[PDB]
Amino acid sequence: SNPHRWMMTSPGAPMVRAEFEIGELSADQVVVAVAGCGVCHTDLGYYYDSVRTNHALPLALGHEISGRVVQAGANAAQWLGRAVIVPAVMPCGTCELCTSGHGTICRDQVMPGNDIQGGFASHVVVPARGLCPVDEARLAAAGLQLADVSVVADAVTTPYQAVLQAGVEPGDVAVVIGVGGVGGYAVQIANAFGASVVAIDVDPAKLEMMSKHGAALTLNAREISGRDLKKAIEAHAKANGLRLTRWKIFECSGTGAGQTSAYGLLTHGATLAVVGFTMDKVEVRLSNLMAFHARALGNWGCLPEYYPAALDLVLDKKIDLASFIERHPLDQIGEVFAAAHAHKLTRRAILT
Amino acid sequence: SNPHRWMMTSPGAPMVRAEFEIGELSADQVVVAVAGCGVCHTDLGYYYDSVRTNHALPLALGHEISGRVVQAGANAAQWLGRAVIVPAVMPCGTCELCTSGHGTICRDQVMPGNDIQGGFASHVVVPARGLCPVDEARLAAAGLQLADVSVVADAVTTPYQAVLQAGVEPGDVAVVIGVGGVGGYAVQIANAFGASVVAIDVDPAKLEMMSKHGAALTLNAREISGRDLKKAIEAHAKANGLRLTRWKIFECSGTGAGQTSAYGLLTHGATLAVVGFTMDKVEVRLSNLMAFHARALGNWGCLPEYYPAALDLVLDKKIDLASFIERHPLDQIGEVFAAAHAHKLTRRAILT
Ligand SMILES: NC(=O)c1ccc[n+]([C@@H]2O[C@H](COP(=O)([O-])OP(=O)(O)OC[C@H]3O[C@@H](n4cnc5c(N)ncnc54)[C@H](O)[C@@H]3O)[C@@H](O)[C@H]2O)c1
Ligand SMILES: NC(=O)c1ccc[n+]([C@@H]2O[C@H](COP(=O)([O-])OP(=O)(O)OC[C@H]3O[C@@H](n4cnc5c(N)ncnc54)[C@H](O)[C@@H]3O)[C@@H](O)[C@H]2O)c1
Ligand SMILES: [Zn+2]
Ligand SMILES: [Zn+2]
Ligand SMILES: [Zn+2]
Ligand SMILES: [Zn+2]
Repeated sequence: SNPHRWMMTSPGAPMVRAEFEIGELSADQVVVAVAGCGVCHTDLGYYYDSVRTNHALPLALGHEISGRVVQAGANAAQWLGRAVIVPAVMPCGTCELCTSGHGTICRDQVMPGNDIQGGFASHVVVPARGLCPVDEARLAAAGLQLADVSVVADAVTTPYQAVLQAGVEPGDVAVVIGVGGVGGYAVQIANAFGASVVAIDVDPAKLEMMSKHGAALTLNAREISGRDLKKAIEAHAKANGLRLTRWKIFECSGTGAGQTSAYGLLTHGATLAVVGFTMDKVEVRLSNLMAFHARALGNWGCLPEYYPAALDLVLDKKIDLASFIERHPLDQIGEVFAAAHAHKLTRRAILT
Repeated sequence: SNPHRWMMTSPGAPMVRAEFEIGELSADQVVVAVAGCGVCHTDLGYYYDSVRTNHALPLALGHEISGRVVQAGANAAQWLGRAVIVPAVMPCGTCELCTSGHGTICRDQVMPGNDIQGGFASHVVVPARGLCPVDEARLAAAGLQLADVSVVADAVTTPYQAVLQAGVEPGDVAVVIGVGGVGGYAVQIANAFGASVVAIDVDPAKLEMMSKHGAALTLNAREISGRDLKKAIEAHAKANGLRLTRWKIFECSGTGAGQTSAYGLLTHGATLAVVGFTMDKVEVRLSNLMAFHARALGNWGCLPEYYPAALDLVLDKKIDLASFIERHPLDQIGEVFAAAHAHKLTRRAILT
């Protein structure tokens, strides 16, 4: 009957169950009663690789949040009782960058489980700006609980922004390199947008898995090299009457190998969507961009305003969550983090 | 009294004066009586560096053509007597690529002085599709001869496409790296679009020159290093109340050094316009594109449909040709090529 969180006090140290009181809410704030919260490589980063959080410790992690607004500041009453997905990163909505369509670079953006207390908790206080309403009627009809669509935040929306930006359209070849986590939904969403998707990875189990979920062709990056990789996608395109131009290539590995591979796949009018982050440098013919009249598009998370469309893909069964999602009790946060670090998990963990 | 061309028979061999007959014209064809034709590094490439032309030798080079329609096929009568700029490269206008706004990668694009006989000639036969009409009243009022606007093709239009694509708008910092040829017009057009333009080069004469023609700041890349170069543009932006985000960086050097420098200048929301071509590979943190939500845009020449706007910049004196342009008699084609190879020219050569 008291709200509680599971907080990181220190990298590698045990998570601490800490009860708390919700205070006065500012005018634009709401309390969401967490249904579920996803476990991300970003979260494992903070905890196992000592990546600095913006908020000082102790801090409840978790940015992949669904739940219900149970409490609201003065200008947020309209949200009470509505089931929501919380945006993983929330722009101001009011500054010249936000208002000119550059929300992804708001100097005042807030990420639960980094900037503020996160969603590994019964309850989490968040701004009401960009909350994504969930139709529970449609949720039920898709055979899903509110906790399941928690991972729509970041895991679905991030690749959704990448694909929208890239302008995937029917007849396209799409290539996604690294087809775990973000990448897997990159394949599913590219496919929903009309592309014939080539999936590339080092793990033949994720390749096998994506065969059933929108990957019309799969290639192991350990087996097939650069020169052959181009020929094999050219082959796929020719054999299926698909575009030899305007390839939509999503780099979702976050490794220099992946980036080098993806850049090598550029052709006339191609879009390379850079989604994965590495500090590794890469050797590339930058001028190929001019030679092919191609573009490389970075993507920093996703504007909230696209969350409802990403959700509609799930609700209208145009993609699958359920096969990539496993609910766990929040009190297992310790065992789950350990399991996910040791790559012993195949589905994305949701804590309840 | 016979039409003639100056043809490349063989790389490095003398140019040959060859007279010719214009036959019956197909329905969409016109003869333009050349007023002037620009001499480009592309032309020096074909002649001095043995770059393959698509049309077999012997071939009249020259793709930077202005002149007058003196003769027209049956469906092109309306063009007779009209002063024109010939597009350096003419897409089909009928293919899925041309019809979906990807004309720059049409596979059936025709370039005078490469695919067909060029403009180092009294006369050149070209399609009527994409011809840019020249207002002679406005031409006169800008203090220009028809021969002067020959270099609007490629030299102006190429950077014009790069700037339009990059979405330069008032409040922007623009950086152009390599401020000769294409680069110089990149500075002039960025500036006309409302940016405060930083010019970067290794030649202090072109820097001095661009100070007078839209470069609000100049930096010698031999004197100022990478780290300091960023600080100095940050300084320019802070001191002038300019955007510290969404920088429009145009790489116009066609050298790995320039590319490495330009990529290093990326910031939140930045556009890197890749205009220069080198075969050199470069080492870059590709993920900076995701971290800054930035984009790299290649540019292969320019859609004809934008030639009128490029010309309007010249006619309305919003940019300067005259200070960068020198007419020569076509019969000097030999002496001029030699002079331009030996870097002995400061203005762009037009042959008459
Ligand atoms: N752009 C954003 O806003 C954003 C948000 C979340 C994730 N990311 C980044 O995306 C990257 C991956 O995200 P994730 O959580 O899905 O990771 P993940 O570990 O779940 O998936 C990465 C996949 O890449 C595969 N892989 C590794 N090396 C490869 C190679 N050379 N070729 C092909 N596949 C290869 C792995 O086997 C794995 O399936 C990270 O760098 C992460 O930080 C960025
Ligand atoms: N994208 C297209 O469609 C298109 C069309 C025309 C030209 N180009 C390319 O544009 C490039 C330049 O053509 P141009 O006629 O303008 O060449 P240019 O020789 O007239 O100009 C190049 C400029 O780069 C400067 N420079 C050289 N090294 C530099 C460095 N490290 N840092 C900064 N500046 C440096 C030079 O001093 C010079 O001013 C070439 O690579 C050419 O092939 C492409
Ligand atoms: Zn996440
Ligand atoms: Zn904002
Ligand atoms: Zn040219
Ligand atoms: Zn065409």
